[PDB]
Amino acid sequence: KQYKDCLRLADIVSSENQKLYTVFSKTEMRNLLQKLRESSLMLLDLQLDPLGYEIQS
Amino acid sequence: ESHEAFNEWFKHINSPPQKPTLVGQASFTEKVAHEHKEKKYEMDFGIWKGHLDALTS
Amino acid sequence: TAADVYFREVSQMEIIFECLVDKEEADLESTSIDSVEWANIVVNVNTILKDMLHVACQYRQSKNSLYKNESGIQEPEHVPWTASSGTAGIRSVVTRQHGIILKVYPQADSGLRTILIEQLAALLNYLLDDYVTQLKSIDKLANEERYNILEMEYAQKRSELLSPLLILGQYAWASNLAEKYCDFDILVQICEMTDNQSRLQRYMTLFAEQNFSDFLFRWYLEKGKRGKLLSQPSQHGQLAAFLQAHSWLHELNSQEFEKAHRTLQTLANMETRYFCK
Amino acid sequence: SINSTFYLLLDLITFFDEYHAGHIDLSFDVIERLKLVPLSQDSVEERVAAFRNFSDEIRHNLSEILLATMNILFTQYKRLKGSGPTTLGRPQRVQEDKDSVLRSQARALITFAGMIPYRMSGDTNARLVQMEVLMN
Repeated sequence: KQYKDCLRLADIVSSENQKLYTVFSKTEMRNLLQKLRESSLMLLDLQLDPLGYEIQS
Repeated sequence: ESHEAFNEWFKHINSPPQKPTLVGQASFTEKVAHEHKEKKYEMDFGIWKGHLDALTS
Repeated sequence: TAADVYFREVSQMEIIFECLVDKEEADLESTSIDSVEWANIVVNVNTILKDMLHVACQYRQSKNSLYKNESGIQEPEHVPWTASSGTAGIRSVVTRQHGIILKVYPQADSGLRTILIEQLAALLNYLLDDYVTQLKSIDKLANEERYNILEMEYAQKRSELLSPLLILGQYAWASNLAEKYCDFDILVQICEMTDNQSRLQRYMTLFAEQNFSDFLFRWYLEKGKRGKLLSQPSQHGQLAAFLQAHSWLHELNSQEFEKAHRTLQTLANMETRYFCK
Repeated sequence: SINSTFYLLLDLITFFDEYHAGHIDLSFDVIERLKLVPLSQDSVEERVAAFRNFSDEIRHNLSEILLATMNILFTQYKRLKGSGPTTLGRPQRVQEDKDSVLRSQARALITFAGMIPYRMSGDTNARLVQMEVLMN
């Protein structure tokens, strides 16, 4: 249930320091984005924003 | 090392403590034995969860 | 004691055969489940005030005008017009009807079949009151509209008080009440949402003009109220609730990645409070 | 005991023959009939209890059986996703239901592999989880 840390994987994969985005296939990148969307939906069920910040009322 | 840690974590997450179930016509001795099983389960679940969070880290 | 003068004024013998059901009710001893015969006499009055309102309605189906309700005239009587009596909404006749509805206090303590017959009865009565307010509102001309739109809010806050009363009652009658004041969507739409019948909210949008432009705007107004995935309990239906919403989180979920990118960038630009974010 | 082990090893040879021949649906029907592994979450505890009664000859083969069964599920899932939308006439709901079932079966196999009192190779568990992550 560390759904906020699931979304930080996008920042790590997109990082120019390690260029991890170059080693992913188009199918794996689609599957990663689907898995990140699934974690983002679970944050909304917890009444957080899609990125795991408190929804400022 | 990352694959070993993941396999240890994956073994541990798939072995949760079993919640005691009360059979619907339990004797007075079986109800006291159930309360002792439920207190044991809460303790065993607390230990299992603490170990899971350490392995997750 | 007499009747010829209580016919020119029979309207008074309905506000008082209610005050004599209440002073009979004080001695009904219907404190809990003990009283039975005494919850049968409160229903015997409810049946007579009801079929008396049935008689005023069918005598307004037997018109003579060849423009006002053509059926029953020289045209086929196989289809009656609006079952309203064209009553003008009396402020003592209406008050005794909204009094005997709140004798829904008996259905709290009563045998199962009995609570349904008085419920079908109080439904049968309210579907004459909402019909006479509809007939009177139709007759209003365009000028003096401020009085016409205030009489609408008054009927709409009473179809809205006839609804919480039937939110505990059977929703097999909700389909009828919704068709009787033939809109009153906010009740039927929340009845279709408390249950597992979105076959009903599909059947509701099927038989309605521009149901699609309404159902989406009804979903957005009901943000967190109706159209949730998470309020309903297994497969596609849970997914559907997310789709209804029209941000980046429900956009990743809906597979709307291009849309999620636009909002994620917009949030990144307004961000000043936290560098890490 | 010995006789039941022998016929179960013969049926497992037939399972691996159909699997290696690429007859994915026939190999699935065989493993479902053998009731060696759970194909539903509800069957996991029953199959973990049954595992204690298997002979060592069957227990030694369980890692390969789980990998072959997970590869069957993963390939059926790929066939379901790779069937592009060009058959005008199959109801979209039946496809979503079948995807949900294959993911539930895959989860049951991993839950089972984690609950068994038998130390599988670390590579076996890694491949099982990797195939599930590719199905999610």
